[PDB]
Amino acid sequence: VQISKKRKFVADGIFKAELNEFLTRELAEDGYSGVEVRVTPTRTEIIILATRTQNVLGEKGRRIRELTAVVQKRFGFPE
Amino acid sequence: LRITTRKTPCGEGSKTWDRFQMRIHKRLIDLHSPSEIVKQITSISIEPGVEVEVTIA
Amino acid sequence: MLMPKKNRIAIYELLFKEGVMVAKKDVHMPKHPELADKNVPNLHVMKAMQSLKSRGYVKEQFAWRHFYWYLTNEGIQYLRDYLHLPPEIVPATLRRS
Amino acid sequence: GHQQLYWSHPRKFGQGSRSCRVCSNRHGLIRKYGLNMCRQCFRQYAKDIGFIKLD
Amino acid sequence: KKRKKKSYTTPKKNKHKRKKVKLAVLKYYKVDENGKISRLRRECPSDECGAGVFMASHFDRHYCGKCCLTYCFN
Amino acid sequence: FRKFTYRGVDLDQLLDMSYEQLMQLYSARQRRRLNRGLRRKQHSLLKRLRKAKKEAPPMEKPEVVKTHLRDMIILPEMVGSMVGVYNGKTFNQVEIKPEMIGHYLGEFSITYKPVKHGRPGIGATH
RNA sequence: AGGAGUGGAGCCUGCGGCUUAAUUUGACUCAACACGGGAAACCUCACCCGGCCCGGACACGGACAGGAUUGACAGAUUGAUA
RNA sequence: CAGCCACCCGAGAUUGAGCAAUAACAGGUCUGUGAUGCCCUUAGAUGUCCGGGGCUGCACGCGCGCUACACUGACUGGCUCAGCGUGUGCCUACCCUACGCCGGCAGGCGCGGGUAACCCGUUGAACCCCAUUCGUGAUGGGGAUCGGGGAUUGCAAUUAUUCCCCAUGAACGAGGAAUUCCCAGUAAGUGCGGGUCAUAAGCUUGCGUUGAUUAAGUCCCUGCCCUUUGUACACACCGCCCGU
Ligand SMILES: [Mg+2]
Ligand SMILES: [Mg+2]
Ligand SMILES: [Zn+2]
Ligand SMILES: [Zn+2]
Repeated sequence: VQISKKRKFVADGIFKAELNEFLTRELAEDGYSGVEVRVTPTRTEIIILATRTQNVLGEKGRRIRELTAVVQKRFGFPE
Repeated sequence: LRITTRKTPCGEGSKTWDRFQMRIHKRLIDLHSPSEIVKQITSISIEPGVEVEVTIA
Repeated sequence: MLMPKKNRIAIYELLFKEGVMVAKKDVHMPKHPELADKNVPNLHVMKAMQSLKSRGYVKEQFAWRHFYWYLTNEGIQYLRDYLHLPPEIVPATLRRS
Repeated sequence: GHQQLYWSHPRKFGQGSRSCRVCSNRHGLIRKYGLNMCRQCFRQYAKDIGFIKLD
Repeated sequence: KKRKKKSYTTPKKNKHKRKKVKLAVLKYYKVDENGKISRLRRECPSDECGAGVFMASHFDRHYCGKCCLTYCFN
Repeated sequence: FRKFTYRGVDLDQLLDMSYEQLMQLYSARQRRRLNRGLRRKQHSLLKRLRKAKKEAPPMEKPEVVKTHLRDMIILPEMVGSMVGVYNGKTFNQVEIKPEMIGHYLGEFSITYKPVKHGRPGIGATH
C-alpha cells in the first residue's frame, strides 16, 4: 500500500543516512565527502563526491558497478 | 514532527533534553488541462527535495 | 558450517552471477530473500560467505546490520573451478563498460 | 529436538522483539514515526535524517 | 566471579558416539546360488522413500529413519 | 466432618464432568485459561499423573512426578496426585488435596525464603 | 515581601540496610537517589538453579566410501514431543 | 554623554526558547554501537538458546512524588467551553476509531471511514457554572487494607498485569527541628496529548483551561565573581611544615 507523509519523509531520511554511512565506510580512503540522492521518474541517481574519482570508479568502472549492485540488493530498488 | 530525547548517552548529570524538529509543508494546485499538457508542465526539472504527485480527480 | 551441498552451490551461483552479495546479520531468519524458493537459511549464507572471506575470495564490509561481499579475482577463479564454468563466463560486475 | 527448541520462545511484542536498526541494542528505542533507532543512534543521525534543532 | 564448581550436578555428560558398522551386507541377500537377491529388510512405502531406502526391524515395529514412519508388529 | 464440595458439587460429579462444565464452576480466569485451551506439555503432565496414579499400589500414595509448570489444578483428576513443583531451584513435594481445585501449582511451591531479619549494619541510618 | 508548599499520614516510586540460590549493577553534595529514557510476568537480562547447540573461520596432519548427519519406540527427563 | 524614570500614541515600549568563548574535571558512560587498547573466558563456555527462580523479597533509615485531613467541601442530576498532537508499521506480530445491536459494568458482536485541514472530530476535557441532599464528625470527609465474583491482553497473570462490581472501611483534625521552587497569562488548581506501550502512568515531556497574593529592592544568609593585601603554597591549604 502507501504510508503517511510523515513516515515517508522519516524513511527517506533514514535511507539517506544509512547510504551515507555505508559509503563512508567503503570510500574513506578515496576522499569520500558526501552523497546526493536525486529521484527522477523510474530512476534514482546517486552522486558520490570524492577527491579521487578514478579510485572510486575502479578499473573499467568495476568498483562503481559493484557499489550499484550492492545498493540495488540492499534497499530493494527494482533491478 | 517532534522528538525529545535525553542529551546524555548515560543517565548522569542535569537532565537536559534535545527538542528535535522536522517540518513538512504541503501545497495543492488544481488546473483544467489535458493530461499531456500536465505532463509537460510537471517535468520541468523541479528543485530537489520537493515531492510532486499528480492525481486525476 | 555443516550445510547441504545444494545450499552452498546455490549461494555460489548467486555470488558468481552478480559478483556481490548482501545479507542481514541475523542468524534466525529462515530464508535469504534473494535465495528464497531454494530454502537457503540466512545463517548458511553468512557462514559460507565468511568461509570465502577467510580464504581471501571476497571482501566484506559491514554497516547498519548488513554484510556486503564483493567477489575478488582469486574468488572468481576459485568459483569458476568449483562450479566448472566455461572460461568465457564472467560475473555481471566485469561486463558493461 | 533442537530444531523445535532453538529460538522457540515467542517474540512478537516485548522488548525482545524490537531492536535498533543501527546497533541492534534493545534499550531506549524510539518507535515514533517508524525510526526504530535507540536514543544515542538517533542523536548521532538526526541531522542526516532531517531532524534539526530550532527551539 | 567464582568458579562454577558444578561437580554436584553430574560428572560430565558423555556425548554420543555412533557405533561403526562395516557394510550393508545384511540388507541384501543374493546368495541364491542363482543370482537371486532377496531383500532381508522391508522397504519404505513413502513417496520419497522408494526402493533405495529400507526400514529397520527392532524386537518390535518397523522404522524408517528417513521419514520416521513406524509400523508396529502387533 | 462432611464430604468435600466445590461450588455445591462434590468429588464424584467433579470427576464425571467435562471441561465445558468445569468452566462454569471455575472462576473468571481458570475459565479463560481453559477456554483458550490446555496446550501440550500440560497434557503431558496430566497423562504422567494418570499413569502414576494407575501404577500406584492399593492404599499407597502415587509416586511423585516433578514439573516446572505452574499449571491448573484441574478437576480432581489431579487430586490425590503427588507432584513436585519446581520453585526455581528445588522440586517441592506437594500432595493435591480437594480444596486446592481452581488454584495454581505455584501457589504451593514458594520461590523465596521468608525473611527473618538480622541486626542493621553499615550505613543503615547513614 | 510573600505564594504553594514538604519535612508529619497512607500509598506509589528510586537508594541504603537486612534477607536471599539469586535478590544483576552503574551513579553518593550542588555535579547520585520517578536517573541510566530503568513502567523487569516470558523476552528484556546482566543474577540464581538446571539442560540442549556451535553459529570452534582458515591452515597443517589423522580417519574416510563409508568421514560424518538426522531420527520413530521404550527407558530417561532426577521439567519438555531435548 | 552613556543611560535611567514617568507619560502619550501604539498590537506590542523587557515573549519564551535554541546556539553558545579560553581553559579545566582523573565528573558520567567500555551497560548505545560492527567505537575502542590491554587483560580475562572461550565447548561439562563469561558465546548462545530453553525450562523454571531473581530483579518486588522487609524489624529499619533516606530521596522524588500521588491522595488527603473537608462545607471556599463531598455526593446526585442539569448546563456549557480547549489546545498541542497521534493514528493501518522493512524486518514487525501490534493503528485511531464513528455508527448499529447485546450487557449495570468492565466488555462482546457486526458494519463502515481514515496512510489523514478529507475519518475519529466541530476533538460535547476537567476544573468551573446551576440545582440537589448532607450538617461540624474521622461524617455521606478520606480510601489504605482485605474478601467474594466478572471481563480484557497475552504462550503463561500465582508473588495477585490491567479493568469492572459488591463488600470491608486504617492512619490522617493541616504536620517539630530543617528545607525547595517561584515576579504575569507566572505560582497554584484542572484536565488533555506524546514517550514507554501485547497488556499499562502516581513518571517524564508538551498542551491548553481558571487564574492570584506580594516585589520593582539588598548583600543580612548562601554562594560566586573581582580588586588590594599576605604567603615559607606552585601536585598549589586535601598545601607546606615542627618537635618528643
Ligand atoms: Mg552576600
Ligand atoms: Mg616550591
Ligand atoms: Zn542504536
Ligand atoms: Zn520412509
